[PDB]
Amino acid sequence: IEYIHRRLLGRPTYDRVENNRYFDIASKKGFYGVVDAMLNSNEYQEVFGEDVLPYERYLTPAGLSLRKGRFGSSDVLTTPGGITPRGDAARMMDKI
Amino acid sequence: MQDAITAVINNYDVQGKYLDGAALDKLKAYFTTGAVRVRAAAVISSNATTIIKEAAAKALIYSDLTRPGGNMYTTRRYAACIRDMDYFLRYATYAMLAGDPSILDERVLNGLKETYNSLGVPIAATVGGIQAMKEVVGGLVGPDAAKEASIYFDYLSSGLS
Amino acid sequence: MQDAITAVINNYDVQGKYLDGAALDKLKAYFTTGAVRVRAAAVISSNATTIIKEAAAKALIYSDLTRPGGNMYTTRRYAACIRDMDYFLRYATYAMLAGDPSILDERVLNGLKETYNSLGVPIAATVGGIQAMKEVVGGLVGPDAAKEASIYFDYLSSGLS
Amino acid sequence: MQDAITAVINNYDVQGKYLDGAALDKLKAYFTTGAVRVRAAAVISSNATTIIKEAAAKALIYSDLTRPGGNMYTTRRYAACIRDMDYFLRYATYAMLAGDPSILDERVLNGLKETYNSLGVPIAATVGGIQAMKEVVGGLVGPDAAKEASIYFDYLSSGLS
Amino acid sequence: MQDAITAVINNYDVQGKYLDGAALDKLKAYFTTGAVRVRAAAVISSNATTIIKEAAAKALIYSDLTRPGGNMYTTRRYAACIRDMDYFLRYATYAMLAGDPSILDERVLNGLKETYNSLGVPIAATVGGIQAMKEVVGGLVGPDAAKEASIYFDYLSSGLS
Amino acid sequence: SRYFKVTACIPSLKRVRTGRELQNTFFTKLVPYENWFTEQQRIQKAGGKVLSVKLFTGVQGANTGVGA
Amino acid sequence: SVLTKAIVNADAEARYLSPGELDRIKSFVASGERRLRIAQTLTEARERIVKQAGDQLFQIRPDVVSPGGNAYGEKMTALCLRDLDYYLRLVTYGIVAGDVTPIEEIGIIGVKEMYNSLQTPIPAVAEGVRAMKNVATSLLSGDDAAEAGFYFDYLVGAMQ
Amino acid sequence: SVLTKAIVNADAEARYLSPGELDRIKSFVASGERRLRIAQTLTEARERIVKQAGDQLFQIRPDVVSPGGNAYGEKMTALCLRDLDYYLRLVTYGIVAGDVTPIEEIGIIGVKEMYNSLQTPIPAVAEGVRAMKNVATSLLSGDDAAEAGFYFDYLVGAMQ
Amino acid sequence: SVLTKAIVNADAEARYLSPGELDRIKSFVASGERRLRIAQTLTEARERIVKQAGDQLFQIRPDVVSPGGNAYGEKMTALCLRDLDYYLRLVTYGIVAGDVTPIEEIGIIGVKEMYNSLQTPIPAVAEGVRAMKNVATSLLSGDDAAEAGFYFDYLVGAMQ
Amino acid sequence: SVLTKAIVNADAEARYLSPGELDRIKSFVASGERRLRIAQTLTEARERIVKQAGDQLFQIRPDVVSPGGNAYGEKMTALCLRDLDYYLRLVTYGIVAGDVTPIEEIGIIGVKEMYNSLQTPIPAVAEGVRAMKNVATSLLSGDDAAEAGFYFDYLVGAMQ
Amino acid sequence: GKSELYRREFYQPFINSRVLELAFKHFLGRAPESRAEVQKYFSIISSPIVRGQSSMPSGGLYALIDALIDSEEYTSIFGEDTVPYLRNLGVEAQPSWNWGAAYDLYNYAAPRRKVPQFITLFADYTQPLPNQHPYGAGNDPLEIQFGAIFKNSTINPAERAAPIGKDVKRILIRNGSPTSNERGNPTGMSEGA
Ligand SMILES: *C[C@@H](*)[C@H]1/C(=C/c2[nH]c(/C=C3N=C(/C=C4\NC(=O)C(CC)=C4C)C(C)=C\3CCC(=O)O)c(CCC(=O)O)c2C)NC(=O)[C@@H]1C
Ligand SMILES: *C[C@@H](*)[C@H]1/C(=C/c2[nH]c(/C=C3N=C(/C=C4\NC(=O)C(CC)=C4C)C(C)=C\3CCC(=O)O)c(CCC(=O)O)c2C)NC(=O)[C@@H]1C
Ligand SMILES: *C[C@@H](*)[C@H]1/C(=C/c2[nH]c(/C=C3N=C(/C=C4\NC(=O)C(CC)=C4C)C(C)=C\3CCC(=O)O)c(CCC(=O)O)c2C)NC(=O)[C@@H]1C
Ligand SMILES: *[C@H](C)[C@H]1/C(=C/c2[nH]c(/C=C3N=C(/C=C4\NC(=O)C(CC)=C4C)C(C)=C\3CCC(=O)O)c(CCC(=O)O)c2C)NC(=O)[C@@H]1C
Ligand SMILES: *[C@H](C)[C@H]1/C(=C/c2[nH]c(/C=C3N=C(/C=C4\NC(=O)C(CC)=C4C)C(C)=C\3CCC(=O)O)c(CCC(=O)O)c2C)NC(=O)[C@@H]1C
Ligand SMILES: *[C@H](C)[C@H]1/C(=C/c2[nH]c(/C=C3N=C(/C=C4\NC(=O)C(CC)=C4C)C(C)=C\3CCC(=O)O)c(CCC(=O)O)c2C)NC(=O)[C@@H]1C
Ligand SMILES: *[C@H](C)[C@H]1/C(=C/c2[nH]c(/C=C3N=C(/C=C4\NC(=O)C(CC)=C4C)C(C)=C\3CCC(=O)O)c(CCC(=O)O)c2C)NC(=O)[C@@H]1C
Ligand SMILES: *[C@H](C)[C@H]1/C(=C/c2[nH]c(/C=C3N=C(/C=C4\NC(=O)C(CC)=C4C)C(C)=C\3CCC(=O)O)c(CCC(=O)O)c2C)NC(=O)[C@@H]1C
Ligand SMILES: CCC1=C(C)/C(=C/C2=NC(=C\c3[nH]c(/C=C4\NC(=O)[C@H](C)[C@H]4CC)c(C)c3CCC(=O)O)/C(CCC(=O)O)=C2C)NC1=O
Repeated sequence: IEYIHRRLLGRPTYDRVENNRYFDIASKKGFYGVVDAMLNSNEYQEVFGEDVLPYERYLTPAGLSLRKGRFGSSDVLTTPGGITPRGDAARMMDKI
Repeated sequence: MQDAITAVINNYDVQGKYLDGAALDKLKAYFTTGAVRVRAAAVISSNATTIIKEAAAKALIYSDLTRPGGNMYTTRRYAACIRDMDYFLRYATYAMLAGDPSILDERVLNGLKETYNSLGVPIAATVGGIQAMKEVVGGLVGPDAAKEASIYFDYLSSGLS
Repeated sequence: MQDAITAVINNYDVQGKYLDGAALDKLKAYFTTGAVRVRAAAVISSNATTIIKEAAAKALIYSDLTRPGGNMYTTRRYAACIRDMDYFLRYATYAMLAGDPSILDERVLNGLKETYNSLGVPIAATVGGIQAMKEVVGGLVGPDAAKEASIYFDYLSSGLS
Repeated sequence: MQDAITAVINNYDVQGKYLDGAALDKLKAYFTTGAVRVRAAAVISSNATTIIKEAAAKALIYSDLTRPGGNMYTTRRYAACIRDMDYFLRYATYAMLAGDPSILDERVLNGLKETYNSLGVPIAATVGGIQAMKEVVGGLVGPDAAKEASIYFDYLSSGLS
Repeated sequence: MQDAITAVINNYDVQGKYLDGAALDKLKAYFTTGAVRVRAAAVISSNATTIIKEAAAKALIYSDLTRPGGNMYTTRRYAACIRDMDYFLRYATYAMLAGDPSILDERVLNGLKETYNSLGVPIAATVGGIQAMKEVVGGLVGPDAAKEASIYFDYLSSGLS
Repeated sequence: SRYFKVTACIPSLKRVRTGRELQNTFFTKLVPYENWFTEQQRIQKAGGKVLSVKLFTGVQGANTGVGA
Repeated sequence: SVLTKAIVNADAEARYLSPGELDRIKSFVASGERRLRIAQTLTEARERIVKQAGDQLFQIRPDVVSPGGNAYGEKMTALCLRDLDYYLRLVTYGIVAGDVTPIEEIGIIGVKEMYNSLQTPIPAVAEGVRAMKNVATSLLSGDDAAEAGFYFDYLVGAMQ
Repeated sequence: SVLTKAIVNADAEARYLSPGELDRIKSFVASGERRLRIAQTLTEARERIVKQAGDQLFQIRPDVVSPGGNAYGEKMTALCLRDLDYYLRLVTYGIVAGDVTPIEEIGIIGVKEMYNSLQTPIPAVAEGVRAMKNVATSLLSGDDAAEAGFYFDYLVGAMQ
Repeated sequence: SVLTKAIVNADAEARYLSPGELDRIKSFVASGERRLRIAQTLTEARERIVKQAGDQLFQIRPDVVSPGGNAYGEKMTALCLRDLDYYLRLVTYGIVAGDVTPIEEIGIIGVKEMYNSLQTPIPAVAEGVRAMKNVATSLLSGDDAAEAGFYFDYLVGAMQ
Repeated sequence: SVLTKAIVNADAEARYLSPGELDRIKSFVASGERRLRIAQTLTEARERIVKQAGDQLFQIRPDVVSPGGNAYGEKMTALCLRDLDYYLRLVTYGIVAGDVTPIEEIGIIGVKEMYNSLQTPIPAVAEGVRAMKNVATSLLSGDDAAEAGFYFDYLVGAMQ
Repeated sequence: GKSELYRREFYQPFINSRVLELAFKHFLGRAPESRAEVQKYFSIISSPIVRGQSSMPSGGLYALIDALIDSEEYTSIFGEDTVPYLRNLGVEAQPSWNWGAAYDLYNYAAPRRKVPQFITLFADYTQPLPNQHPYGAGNDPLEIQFGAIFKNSTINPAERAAPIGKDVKRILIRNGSPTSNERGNPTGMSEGA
């Protein structure tokens, strides 16, 4: 159910309520009950309409750290008002 | 999510008891402070944007955050950061109205730490912004709801840090 | 764990095959660069503390990580972070010497991601520190073993993220 | 484990501020309520065993828990009670001596539901037993010190259920 | 993803600097080799199926892989292995055209090692097949873009191994 | 297994779409019998008008042979 | 409660509570003492209400206490009476809360599946609830009777 | 850039690049020296452009630099000129990249929210960008002037 | 705190709080007002104490503020003064807690590793803490001066 | 204040406090809590209110900040903002006192002579007070906004 | 313990934080019971030299095994003659704050788990809910193009649970412009692309 949700709608599940609504349909109608219930949601019509193909909309941070994240973060956390000597040597070298 | 009244009802139902004197006193304890909470919530809703503006001015902008190399650099990241500030303010208002940080635990802090670590957001800077918003809100609301407002901002800050 | 020679040996023993010409080329290719690895390992072992200090100064400190609410706030957390950096440097040196990341998989990466997720450690900042250590080590050891050193630091970073 | 004194310091340390008026008010309130806690701790002690016996008679015994099939049907199941209890006393006497939930969440009420689910042990029954001791300790301790003991007992019962 | 031009633009945008002599030199260095990359991409696209055929013939088939007990046994697994080989070739072409391996990092290598470990796919055999396509592509494209195409195949092989 | 030949016109009032919504506003399409209810209710709640409906697949009074 | 329902809609729209919602909360907290009074009265008179509702349901349909009935026997009927007590407690909770979230989450969702599994007549349970409706409204003033009976009718509707 | 757009489209389609995409890549790589020359010209003339943009901006909308104005005071005008310099930098980035992707990621998405929070006249900033466009086009040949004016016009239109 | 050190000590033996521990907890709650007053007095004069202590430290050990010194430069000196302020804050925390439990976990465990990594003179930091102790004891009565100074000597001994 | 206006009025007849005056003194002491809270809320936001009121005033009456204007120049503008802060302080004093007696003696009697001597536009100052009223009522609930604005309208009427 | 046979078997294949949890079950007949205990024993293992008194044959496994064997608890229960034995439910008073974790360690499939469990559990007790599936953490598949991986929880147990409840709404990252997350912008899927 969780994998089919990502394929049919561009996001993983949000809530235990959202998971249970499809679970209690899968226990009564099976695979066709789950897929039909997913494709007949108000969210599908609101987002994808009737001409647009479904597309990936949201990512979990675990997945987002897989696509990016290799070689880490090069930005260095900057923080406001901190005391930092970074760049002073380069500025002095340019002034010289 | 759960509030004072629903919390009392649930913590009596799971033990299968009826509403006794202790739960009754708890519920009138919530009821007596109803007007102060709603007045503070109305004030916060009316002054939402000004609070975020002043908190950002005091804690975030005019620093290395908004310069290149800072996380708050670029219009996209600036808009996202002020959106996050609005998130924290609105959920603090909901928690103050309901008299319970359960909404903060369920819908704010769950996985927020790992999400911020994945995105590279400065958590210390976020906590500083939350405290600036708390100071401004305590200024606006007054002593009547200043403490009740401050406890949920402090809960958010302690959860994040 | 396994090095290049033992890796070839197991790769042939699983097939039940006497080691052939191709295995001979693989072994010769490792044997050709034996001395450079030893020299690089000696240099890294001699300059262990300086590499960690320079990498920390370049990538970690003077940030919000070291300010209150940061992850490496307090002396205990600072010591723990530099201890983790020393762990990474030592196991990178072992991987350079063995010519195989099997020791990195066995003794570093298995479960470290989940431990960091539970503890709230910023994995992105940790990988940035590892990359800074990689730059410093590549500077120290010279072109001869700089690439060979860099491949295992990249392995550690990719495994962590 | 934390008390009020340690809790305020820990909360004010992550944000790096000196102890201001609000912190000094919280610490002052605890210091002013520091004698009734000590007296009621000694009152809970000494009369501990009679408290447990009265609570057991009031809630546990005279029910299905003693008939064949119950989880207190024989002795040694009865003996695991008085034990099981004496905790929920002991602890929360610690709580109303270093007043903060903290200890009650870290030592007693943490995985207790899992252990009870794996061992049988009716949780509703063991929560009714807690409320019985709440009543008996409120009776024995006094008018004003009946509260905050009621607070910690209610926290224990609510957390368990 | 990023190409050389967007990589330089981002590297200067993070510093908030206008494009200077060094950045312009890097951009000119990319623009000089523009047509060679396009010709190599056209040649690879035209010879896509043949490249996979010789690579499989020289590296995979006629071995224990295609026999019973081999991972590449059965028509399903054979089609899967050739599809993966095609994916590697196509993304190598994309990376060669863009002059930057960020698309390889973001769209192929992410979790590929853990996926192959979970499925039992031999990473050593996959690396051998990738190198076989590297030799075939280097033969087809000629000296002009052989090394440029080869560096990205080496990137994929090192990322897997 | 029955279907429906449906012609409908859906006007989007408050969106104002910049590019080519003939194919989205007015359209005719085939829909299965088991989804015609949801499709009709989708059209109604958006202010659309259902111009025409045709059976196109089944028989009027089939007790059997109509299984999904 | 009304607080939870207002907060849920505000969170769904990503906006602070409207002035109308704040006025609704103010009115609800104003009506709190009346709601507590009705709940206290029903709690004090619950046992007689349960017994009379049971008698009314049984003489409306005596078949449930028949040999082929679900509630045949002393311990079989004690369970039905305990269930009626359960829904009376739930409607008291709903009265104090101000809207039907606790009743919905405790006693109507999945009730169809549970009663189908137990083979108990759901329409008979609904009539038994309506008997509790009559007995409870007999012990309250007119507007209090309307207030409690609105929740009772909610339970009656939610049953079927 | 154009390469990123073409490769993204091909990858999303799961296909090799079309010959039309290859032709546009060839055209982009051919025009590279001219684009670099235009970027060099703008970068070398960056300071005069910003100063003149400030002068015509303050002439056209004097209320902006006025006591109840967002940029009254010497440092508030310094920040306004700094923003103008930022947008000129992004325009040079867009010219070098051959499209509007860098401008969109760095300085357009969320600009409405940021400037609404800061309480600054977005139409005033648009007029400043147009003044920068005029000053820049007065320093270029006709083809290069049109090429830079396309990106300046997109910036003005997007700030709307 | 003393409450932490007393309650957990009587929890490792599975007994209630000892009658020997239904004492000095009592002395702590009795002296809580004095401890709070001393902590507030130190907090009010935090900037003067830090400034004068840094002055005395830089006179006593001028090598650190020399070109070959760890704290050479205006911002390196700012960091040194920030560390001194941190240790003053930890001392106030210890004073209010009544035990050196919080300052130990916050700023002592691992301090040797941190300062060795940063290449800072630990004896110089200890002398700075001593100067802070002298300046703080200059602002307090004799009993309170001894009470704060005892924690100051704890910090000096621990950084050793 | 109300107490001064009531006691001295029942002292000019040589009688005790009137039974009609052992009232609205009563409502004054009852509403003193709300008055103190409103005064504190205005006091916390004194700088923002003054800044925004000055901004609105300088837009609506730009002639004062022109070369021929009384408040032309950075320090003459600082003096105008200082006067606005003075009047906000007087308004808070009036709110706490419950009567405009203190504000009347402090900043209204002779204000015409003072501003005529200094050659300042009294209508401009009145408009500045109106802008301060708008900014203040933007930060308060309806009842408290009306209460503060009633004193603000007193200032506007008196400066006339 | 310090022999080569134990080093090759229970020190090579595992992480240091897992070697601590296995050594606790091997030389003490119980699991680690507190977060402070794990810090102490990990800081004992991790450093090249700790030394106690005088000599320095105290590196990793050797230092940890000495610290475990010389502990007050060991020489009070299994003192000097008794082979250590499992102090499970029958033998001693069982702690309840790590019941499920400890009874997984006591099983003979304990060495088959490489992901550390006790340091993760003691860290989870003092932090907010991790963001994962509302069910177990192995329920969310790998986010690749067409994988559907779903780690097995039998091939290599790394089971991780968390009390999620029913109203906990997950936090998802927006694959696009940040200001269209649909949680602070109710109409975000309809604005541009
Ligand atoms: C650059 C340092 C970053 C950082 C680190 C940090 N780590 C911890 C705690 C632990 N780190 C480990 C690590 C390992 N165990 C292993 O077996 C290996 C490989 C062999 C590693 C790398 C463990 C197990 C712990 C937990 C035990 C402990 O607390 O000592 C901490 C402390 C967190 C806390 O206070 O709870 C930190 C801060 N933090 C950063 O910000 C840096 C980027
Ligand atoms: C008016 C009574 C009708 C009736 C009832 C009946 N009930 C049972 C058994 C159970 N009923 C419940 C009910 C609830 N659990 C809940 O949590 C709630 C809401 C809070 C309800 C209403 C349950 C759990 C049981 C199981 C037994 C138990 O819990 O002890 C039975 C027994 C079934 C049997 O056939 O053995 C009956 C008969 N029967 C009638 O005829 C009445 C209309
Ligand atoms: C009197 C000043 C002495 C001195 C100090 C000095 N410190 C640094 C850098 C740092 N100091 C700290 C300190 C702490 N972090 C904590 O969590 C605590 C406990 C509360 C302390 C005390 C840290 C983290 C740093 C790193 C930088 C940062 O804060 O981000 C330096 C800078 C050295 C350098 O090479 O950069 C100095 C000089 N130096 C002296 O000579 C004095 C004795
Ligand atoms: C008594 C009112 C109820 C009851 C209880 C019962 N408990 C057990 C067994 C155990 N209870 C515990 C409890 C704890 N360990 C802790 O560390 C803490 C907090 C500090 C608690 C609360 C544990 C761990 C056990 C198992 C080991 C042991 O016995 O010490 C039993 C025995 C079950 C059996 O026979 O196996 C019982 C009966 N039973 C009732 O009927 C009451 C509702
Ligand atoms: C071929 C040279 C080798 C080989 C491969 C093999 N792979 C699978 C199955 C999968 N391969 C993938 C691959 C990818 N997903 C991605 O997102 C990317 C990059 C964009 C890649 C490369 C995945 C996800 C699967 C699993 C799903 C699927 O089967 O489609 C198999 C099939 C295994 C099986 O039958 O279960 C095989 C055989 N096998 C060899 O022997 C070669 C060394
Ligand atoms: C303007 C000169 C005249 C006019 C027009 C008018 N049109 C609509 C609504 C629509 N127009 C379209 C057009 C298209 N959809 C497509 O797919 C394309 C391809 C490019 C076109 C040309 C359609 C289908 C609609 C309906 C949906 C929508 O609104 O987008 C309206 C509004 C009608 C309404 O209120 O529903 C109007 C007013 N009106 C005049 O007076 C002019 C003569
Ligand atoms: C100038 C022509 C107009 C103007 C501008 C103005 N801007 C600010 C303050 C800021 N502007 C920015 C801008 C950006 N951040 C980014 O990342 C980008 C994309 C490259 C931009 C454009 C920011 C972040 C700020 C905040 C302060 C800071 O930079 O740290 C001000 C100051 C407003 C204030 O209240 O202080 C002004 C005046 N004002 C005008 O009237 C002109 C039309
Ligand atoms: C602002 C003061 C700080 C800051 C923040 C920042 N956040 C993001 C992106 C996101 N923030 C969230 C947050 C939440 N989603 C939720 O549901 C909740 C609970 C109410 C929160 C707190 C998320 C999910 C994202 C990513 C997805 C999205 O955009 O919706 C950014 C943008 C990062 C980027 O550029 O990709 C920023 C900048 N940055 C600072 O510097 C401040 C300290
Ligand atoms: C099979 C071994 C065994 C026994 C016998 C046992 C007994 C037992 N007797 C109990 C109580 C009780 N038992 C008695 C009385 C008596 N008890 C006697 O053996 C006498 C015949 C009689 C007195 C003459 C009373 C009065 C109580 C209530 C508790 C109380 O005395 O306060 C209880 C406490 C729970 C309850 O109230 O039922 C237990 C567990 N459990 C065991 O495992």
